[PDB]
Amino acid sequence: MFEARLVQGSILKKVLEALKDLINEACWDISSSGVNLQSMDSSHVSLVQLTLRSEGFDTYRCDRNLAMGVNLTSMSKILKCAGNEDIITLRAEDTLALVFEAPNQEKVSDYEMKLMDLDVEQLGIPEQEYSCVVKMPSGEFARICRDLSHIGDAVVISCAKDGVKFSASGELGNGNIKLSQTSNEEEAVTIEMNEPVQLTFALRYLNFFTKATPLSSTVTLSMSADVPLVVEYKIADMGHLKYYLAPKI
Amino acid sequence: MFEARLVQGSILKKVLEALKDLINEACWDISSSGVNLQSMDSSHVSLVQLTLRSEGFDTYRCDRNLAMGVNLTSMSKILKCAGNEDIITLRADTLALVFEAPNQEKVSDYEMKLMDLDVEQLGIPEQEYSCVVKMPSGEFARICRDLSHIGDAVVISCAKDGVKFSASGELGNGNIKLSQTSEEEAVTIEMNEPVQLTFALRYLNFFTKATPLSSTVTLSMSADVPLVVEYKIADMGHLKYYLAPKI
Amino acid sequence: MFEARLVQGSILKKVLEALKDLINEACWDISSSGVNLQSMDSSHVSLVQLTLRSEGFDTYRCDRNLAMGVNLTSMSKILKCAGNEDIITLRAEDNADTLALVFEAPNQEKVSDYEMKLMDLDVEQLGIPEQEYSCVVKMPSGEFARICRDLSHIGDAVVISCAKDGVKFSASGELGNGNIKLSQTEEAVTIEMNEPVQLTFALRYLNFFTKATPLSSTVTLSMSADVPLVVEYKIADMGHLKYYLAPKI
Amino acid sequence: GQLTLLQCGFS
Amino acid sequence: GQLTLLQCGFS
Amino acid sequence: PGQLTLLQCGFS
Repeated sequence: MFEARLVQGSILKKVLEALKDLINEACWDISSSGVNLQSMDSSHVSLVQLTLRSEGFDTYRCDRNLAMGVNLTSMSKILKCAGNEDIITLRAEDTLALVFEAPNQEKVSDYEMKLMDLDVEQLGIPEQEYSCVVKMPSGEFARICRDLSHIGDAVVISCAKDGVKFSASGELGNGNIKLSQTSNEEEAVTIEMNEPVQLTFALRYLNFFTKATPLSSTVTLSMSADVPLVVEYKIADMGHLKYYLAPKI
Repeated sequence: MFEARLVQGSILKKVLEALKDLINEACWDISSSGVNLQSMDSSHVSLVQLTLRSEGFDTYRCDRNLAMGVNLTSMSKILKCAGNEDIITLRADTLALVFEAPNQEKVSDYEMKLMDLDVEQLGIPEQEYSCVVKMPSGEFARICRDLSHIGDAVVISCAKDGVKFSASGELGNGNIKLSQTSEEEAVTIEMNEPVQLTFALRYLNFFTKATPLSSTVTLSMSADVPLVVEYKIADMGHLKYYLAPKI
Repeated sequence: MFEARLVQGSILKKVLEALKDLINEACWDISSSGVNLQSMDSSHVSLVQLTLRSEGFDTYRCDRNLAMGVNLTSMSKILKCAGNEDIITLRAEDNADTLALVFEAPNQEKVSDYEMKLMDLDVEQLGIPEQEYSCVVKMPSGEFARICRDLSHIGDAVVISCAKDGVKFSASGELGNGNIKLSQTEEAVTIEMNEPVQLTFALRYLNFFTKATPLSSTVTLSMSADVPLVVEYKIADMGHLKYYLAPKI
Repeated sequence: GQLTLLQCGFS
Repeated sequence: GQLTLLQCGFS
Repeated sequence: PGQLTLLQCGFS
C-alpha cells in the first residue's frame, strides 16, 4: 500500500512533461521519505534526478519501500487527462492507480496504468565541487538555449566573475549572448564563482532540460573545468529536479 | 422567394462546424415553420437532426417549401468568411449568403452552388428513455476527449445516484464517475431502470463539436437503443444526435 | 563602417517577415540617406521597394555607399532571436563579409551579438515607368488582409472595381462566387477617383503583400486602367514598403 | 461489433 | 494570362 | 574526441 495525495496536482503534470522528452521509461523509488527518481538517457550523456519529499504532499503513506517501473510516455499521457486545478492521488497495492478529483468533488477520475519490469541499476554519482554557480531566471535560460539552437548544435559557456557568455556557431553565422550580474526578485542574475571556466555543451539536451521551466521562476547552473554541467529546478518546497550533462571536447 | 435574416449570425457558423465532420453532404428542408436538416452518416451508425424555427430569425419569408442539396464542407468553407458578430441573410439552383458587418458599411455576397440529390425520409421510432442525464457541455466534451486517449469505446453505466464512463486500451484503463450535483452548472440524473451501454468515442467526439452552441447537453439512454445527444440552440431549435450502440 | 541603431527594433522583425516570403535574397543599398531595398520576384510579376530614412534611426552612420547582399531567409531567422522590445543595431565593418546585428534587452543586463555571413551580388537596377493613378483607395490594413484571405478560398484571382461610391472585390471559383463592397465612411475608408477602372489581380500575390499588415493600421491601393496595382504601407515615420503587382488580362 | 441504426428500428 | 511587369513598361 | 558520456566523467 502506497498512497500520496497532492493537492496542487499541476506539479505532477509538469514533472512528467519535464521527464518524458528525455526518458521514455524509469523506476520510481518510493519510501517513507518520499519519491525519488534517477535515470540516464539512452546515450548515457545526461542524467535526471527527481526528488519529491513526502512533507510536500498533503497526505502520504508508504508501508514498504517500492520500486515501480513505469513507461513515462504512458504516465504523461494519462496525466494530460487531469485538469490543472485537480487534486491528484498516486495509489498502488503491478498497476499504478491515478485518481483525479475535480475541484467540485462531483467529478472523480480513476486511471489504472500498467507497470513494466525494469532492470534496477544503481547510478554512481561521483563527488564533485563546483567552481562557478549561476542563478538566473528560468525563462531567459530557456530563450537563450532555444535561440542559439537556431544557430548551432553546441553552446560554449564562459563564466567570468562579472558576467556569463553563451556562444554558438553554424552555417548561417554565429551569435553570443552576454548576461551581466544584476544587483536586483526572481528575474535577478547572480554569479558566484572562483576563477574563469569555459565549457561546451549540446543544445539538444539543454532544450530537453528546459521543459522543466514551468516548475520554477529561476534555474541554477553549476560548473567546473572538465566536469558535467548541473542544471537544477527547485519544486515548490517539496524537492528539486536535477539534470547532469557531460561536456564536449 | 425565400429570405431569412439572423442577427447573431455566429449561430450558423457553429451549426455547420457541428455538421461538416459527420455529414459530407446534406439536404435542407425549408418551410414556413423553419429550417430542418436530417441525414445519417455514411455508415448508418449515427444520425443528426437540426431544427431552426422561423421565429428565431428577425426576418422570415418562405412562400413555399424548398429542398436544397448542399455540400456541407463547401458551405462551411464559405461561412468562415463571415465575422463572428455579423448579421447573415440567406436568400433563395444557387444559394445566396449575405454578410452585414456591424456598421453595415462592409457587406459581403456569396452565391453557393447546390447539389441535385435526393431528400431522405428517415423513420425514427418512438422511444423514451430509462436514463436522462443533463450536464455542462464542456464537461462532457472533456470526458469524451480524455477517454479517447485510452480506448476506442466507452462504457456508460447509469445508476440512480451516478453515471460512470469507462474505457480501456493498450496503455491501461480509465473511469470517470459523475455524481448528481446540489445553478447553470448542474449535473442531473433521472433514472427509471439502470442502463449500461457501449459507444464509439469517435462518433461522440464528432458530436461534441456542437459544444459552442449551448452550455449544457442532454444524454438519453435505454437498454439496446441508440443514444441521443441533444444541444439546445438558444431558443430557436436544437441539434439532436443519435448513435447506435455496440455489442 | 556602417552603424544604424533602431530603438523600435520590432520594425526590422516585421519588415523581414514581409520580405522573406516574396524575396529569397536581396541587396541592401546603404547610404548616408538611409537603407533601401528593391527586388522583383523570380517570376517577374511583382516588385517590392523598401525605404528606411536615416532620420528614422536613433543613430545612423554610413561612411560610403554600400550594397550588402543578404540572404533574407537567414536574416529573418536571426531576427527571430530578437525580442519584440529589443533595441537593434546594424553594423558593417571595414571590408567584412559579415553584417553584425546586436539585440539589446531593454530592462535587464542582456546583450546579443549575431554575426551574419554576406553574399556578393550585382544590384539589379530596376526601371519603374513613370505613372499616376485614376483611383486611390486608403483603408484599414486589417480589413484588406481579411478581404484577400477570404476571397482566396473561392478563386485564384480578384476583380477590383472602385467607384467613388465604393470598391468591389470579386472572385469566382470551384464552389461559387463572392464579392465584398466597401463604402466610404485609422478606421476609415477613403477613395479619390477619376474614370471607372476594373482590374484583375492574383490573390496569391496579394496575400504575400498583406504579410506587411503589422507595419501599419492602414494601406493604400493605387490603380489606373491597364497598369500594375500599388500597395503601400507607411513605416512608422521613417519610410514605406511599396508593392507592385501586374494585372491579368 | 458496431450496430447500425437500421438494426435499431430506423429507416 | 498573367502579365509580367516587363510587359507593363518595367525593367 | 567529440561528445563525452557521463561514464567518461567518473559516473556509473
